[PDB]
Formats: sequence, C-alpha cells, structure tokens
Amino acid sequence: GPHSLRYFVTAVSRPGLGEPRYMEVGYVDDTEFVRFDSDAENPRYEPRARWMEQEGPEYWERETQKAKGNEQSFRVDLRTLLGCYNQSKGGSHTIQVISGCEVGSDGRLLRGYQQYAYDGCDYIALNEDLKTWTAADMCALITKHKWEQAGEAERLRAYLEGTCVEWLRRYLKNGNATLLRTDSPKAHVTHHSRPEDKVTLRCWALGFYPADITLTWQLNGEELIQDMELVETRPAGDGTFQKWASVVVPLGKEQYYTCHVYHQGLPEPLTLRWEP
Amino acid sequence: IQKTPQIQVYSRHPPENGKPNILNCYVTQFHPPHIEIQMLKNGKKIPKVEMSDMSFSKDWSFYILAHTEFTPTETDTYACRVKHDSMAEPKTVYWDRDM
Amino acid sequence: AVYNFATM
Repeated sequence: GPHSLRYFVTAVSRPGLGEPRYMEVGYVDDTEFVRFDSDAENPRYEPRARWMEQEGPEYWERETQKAKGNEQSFRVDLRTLLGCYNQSKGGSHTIQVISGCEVGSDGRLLRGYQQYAYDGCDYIALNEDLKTWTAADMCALITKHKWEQAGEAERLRAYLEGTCVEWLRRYLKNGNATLLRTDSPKAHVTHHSRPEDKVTLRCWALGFYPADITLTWQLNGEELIQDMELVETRPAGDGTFQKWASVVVPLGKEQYYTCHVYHQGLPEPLTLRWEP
Repeated sequence: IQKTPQIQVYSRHPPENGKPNILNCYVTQFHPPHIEIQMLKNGKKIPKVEMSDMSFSKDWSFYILAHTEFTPTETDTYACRVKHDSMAEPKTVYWDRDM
Repeated sequence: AVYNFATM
C-alpha cells in the first residue's frame, strides 16, 4: 500500500487588482494537511490536519519563508511568460505546478514528479529518469535550457529522493492514526420513477476512507456497462468520501438488480438491492 | 480553453430533520481558476463557509469544495450558486434530499 | 515540506 506527498501550486495574475494570487496546498494521500494562501489576512503556512499539531513553530516559519520566496519567483514567471508569449498586459493568466513523491509500504521511493502548466496547458515536466526535461512548446524550450545550465534537475532530484521522501515518512508516522485508518462504506439504494415504465435505481456509498472504491450494478451475474451513470468520488467535508452509481431498469424488475461495493474496509464486498 | 464548472450538492449523512450534518458543494473541472461560490439557506448567503480540498486533475482543470455545518428541517431549502466566466449568468444548484 | 522552486 503506497503513499504520496503532493503539493498543488497555483499563481494567478489579476491586472488592475494588485499582485497575483498565490496558493500552495499539500496533501498526504487524499488528505489535505497544509495550505498557504497569499490572500489570507495574515499570509502564512497553516496546518489543515489535526496531527500537524506535532510540528513546532520552527517548521511553520521555515515553510512560510519558502512559500514567500516561491510567491516572488512565480510573480517573476508570470511576467516572463507574458513576454515570451507576446501577450497583453491586460489579461489574467495562470501557472500551475504539481510536485511530489510516492513511496512503497516499506518507505522506499517509487516515483517522483514535477509538472508545470501555463493557462491550463502542459508547459514543462521532469521525466521519469529525474534527469531530463520535456518542454511542450518553444517558450518552455527557453526554460529547459536555463534549467539544464543551472543544474536544476540535479537539485530537484535531490529534493525528490531526499527531502520529499523523508518528510513523507515523518508525516505518515505522526498522522498514523488518521492516515493509516480504514473507514468502511455504508451503503443504500434509492428508487426514482421515470416516464415509460422505467425506474432509476441509485446506489450510494457513504463515510469511507481512503478514497479508492468500486461500485457496480449487476443484472444476471453480469456487470452493467451501459445506462450506468455515476459521479467522481468526492470529499464529504470531514475527511471521508462518498460516491454514487445508477442504472435505469424496467419497472417491476427491480429485485433482479444488485449493487456491489468493493473497499479496503470491507473484508467481503457489499451486495445491496432496492428495498421497497 | 475555458471549462465549465460541474456543480454537485450533497450532505455528509442521510438527512434527518433535527440532526446535525454537513452540507457540501463540490465544484469541479473548471478553468480559468477565478470563481465565486456561495452556499445559500432559503435564498440567503450562509456566512462562514469553509473552502477546502483545492486540487487539479491531470488535464489541469480546478477542483474545490465548499462545506458548512447544518441541521435540516422540513422546510429549509439549500443551494449552491456559482459565478464563472464560462457561464453568462450564475448557475444555482439545489440540494435534493431525496436523491 | 515544499520545494524551493526555481524561476522559469
């Protein structure tokens, strides 16, 4: 069972309204645990998980200062790309970055990554070798050259293989009770009438952690690939997740359809039916 | 390159009148990032809504959650109103306790 | 802990 540390980083310009907004949001697995937001009354790195209480003010100071340096570097980037793309000074633009690492259950690095976008399109990315870059257009080629000349990938690789892995192990230890838990889904089926003697049956799964889950509708020991609708698994506001999946069946035939729920927290998968 | 927000409203627990719960408004797959998201109780903005779980998918579109604590009653109505450049007018999605 | 990003 692997784990990941990811940061989602965004810088968004806003001509006429002051400095760009700048935000860093960090996750261990699917759980938000830290956040920095330049628009806050008092912009600083803040805990978003209770177990992060285990870090002393030194940590918060160090991270905040890094974040403030990152903010400055991204303001510079926004300006740089504006020029390279020969774009008006009047429009808003966005830079995005995802940065982080994944480790195995033994705490060993599996993969590291860092990928940039501009205005929502691939810009530059670190390759799997952690040594070389892939640029997506001609402006990114300039950045690629700068970073080759400055040895940026070796710097990044040292963070991804060193710092990133080490902090992730420590977060997993400190938040063990929260991060390593399993919450079993609780499920139920709803029924909605339709025109033309057909019914919607909707299977809900609630209150689960971690986020990975599978819901299926079966007819005759067979899985339904069509007329089946669903939503992406989503957070429920308390650090648990939910999902639903529906199928449209002939009225009067409801009892022949079953919903199946597979989850880390279910030694045996759930089987449910519409209960009139 | 504009992407229209998908808006979803749902409670943490199966709703029961008089029992504390959490109402969620999950706003997803949008771009650009500037957006306004309001939760409403009976047509009126709920104050002190938490914003959390900001992220992006592999195609770079933005995801974010708004949530607030609430206790449902038989007649209170809830909705999420979203304003975004991809849409000419604000979009309002209503909570459907029977969904 | 977050990376200290380089300028582009």
